[PDB]
Amino acid sequence: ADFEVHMLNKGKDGAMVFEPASLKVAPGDTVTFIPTDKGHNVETIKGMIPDGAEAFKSKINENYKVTFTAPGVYGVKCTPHPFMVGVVQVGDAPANLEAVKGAKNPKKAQERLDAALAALGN
Ligand SMILES: [Cl-]
Ligand SMILES: [Cu+2]
Repeated sequence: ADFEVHMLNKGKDGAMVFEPASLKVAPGDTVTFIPTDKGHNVETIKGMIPDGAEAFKSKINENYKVTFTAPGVYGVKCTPHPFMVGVVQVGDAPANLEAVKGAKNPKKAQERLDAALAALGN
């Protein structure tokens, strides 16, 4: 299956956001990150992806597609916007949950990550 995540200045969930900011996918599914507004990108957060997964980074304004196969949670961020974060999860019972959950990001960013993990049923 293929999914889209849009990058927005303001969305359903607030300002500088990925929409949706949480997505549960099956191994082999893809996500394309699509700028709806100018000035955003996506990159994996250091330490916040599964073993077996590769880090990634897009260019500002780039439509950027990633295939997710390794099970677990994937923390993503937009480089210029400190609170603009999200989580993609592959499968159930992610093994690296604490890499995201126990992290020490700015409160607004961390709340967004934590709410994403909670919405994913963790
Ligand atoms: Cl593009
Ligand atoms: Cu952004």
